[PDB]
Amino acid sequence: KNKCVNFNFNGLKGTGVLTESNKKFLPFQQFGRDIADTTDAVRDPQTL
Amino acid sequence: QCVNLTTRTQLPPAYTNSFTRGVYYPDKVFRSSVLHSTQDLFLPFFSNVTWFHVIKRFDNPVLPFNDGVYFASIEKSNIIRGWIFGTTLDSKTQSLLIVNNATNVVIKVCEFQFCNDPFLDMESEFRVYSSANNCTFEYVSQPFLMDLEGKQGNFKNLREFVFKNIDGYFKIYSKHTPIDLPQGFSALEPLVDLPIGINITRFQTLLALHRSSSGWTAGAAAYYVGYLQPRTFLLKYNENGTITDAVDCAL
Repeated sequence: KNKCVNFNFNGLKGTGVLTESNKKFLPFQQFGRDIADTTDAVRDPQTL
Repeated sequence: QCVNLTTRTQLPPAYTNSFTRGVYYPDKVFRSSVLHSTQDLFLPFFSNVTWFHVIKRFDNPVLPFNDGVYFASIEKSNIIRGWIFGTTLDSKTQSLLIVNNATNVVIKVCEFQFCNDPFLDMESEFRVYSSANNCTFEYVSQPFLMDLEGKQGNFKNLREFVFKNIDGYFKIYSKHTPIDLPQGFSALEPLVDLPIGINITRFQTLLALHRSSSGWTAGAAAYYVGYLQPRTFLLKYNENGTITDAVDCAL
């Protein structure tokens, strides 16, 4: 947490930092996107 | 089995209208405070849905699948136990059956023998099916507890299901909220996705009976079956990620 690093999450790639999400999300949700076709939220499959 | 009872008769297709309802999440993608435009099979705004009722008679026509399935039901004691999903409606092909005993929902694809209007008491099979063979597919859902006994007062159960088949994938969109002409706007959530991959051209319904062959007396319930149509909606998302408003593109 709180470091700019490379991401590999389930085949998807990105670069950024990890902060705690306070928004209420679906329990069946794998990921979510932004205003473009770009990411914000990922799910860690081992520990949720 | 082959003997038609009192509740099997020819009745006319009375209809009703719907305005707000029929809006589901097209995907699991979270979008916040934006208007998303997507194209999927949707229930159209200002449409005609076919109204069904049961009081000495029961409505079970054989309805084709290919215009889509929209289900909504306003009930007390949860009369509808599931559906029959098939093509030629015999043992020559595969058929899907949903059995809800209000413990664990049994979902199987197997070769069954079908009647015109199958009955349920506990459960009775057959009339639903007499015998079965040649299936490797079994599915076990999550256990729960519901009340099948009768209740009083206001109508406490609203079950809204959207059933569709896209590229051999069967999806169940489930929403339950407390509530002949309903109102209110809601957003449906997905539940069970099974990649079965069968051709379903027609569908039927199921009925649970009670007794204080023909001595089993049906209860009082109402539901309606809608159709879908490739359209475009605009979905209004809040900060919590729910749909508070839906605007059709062309109506």
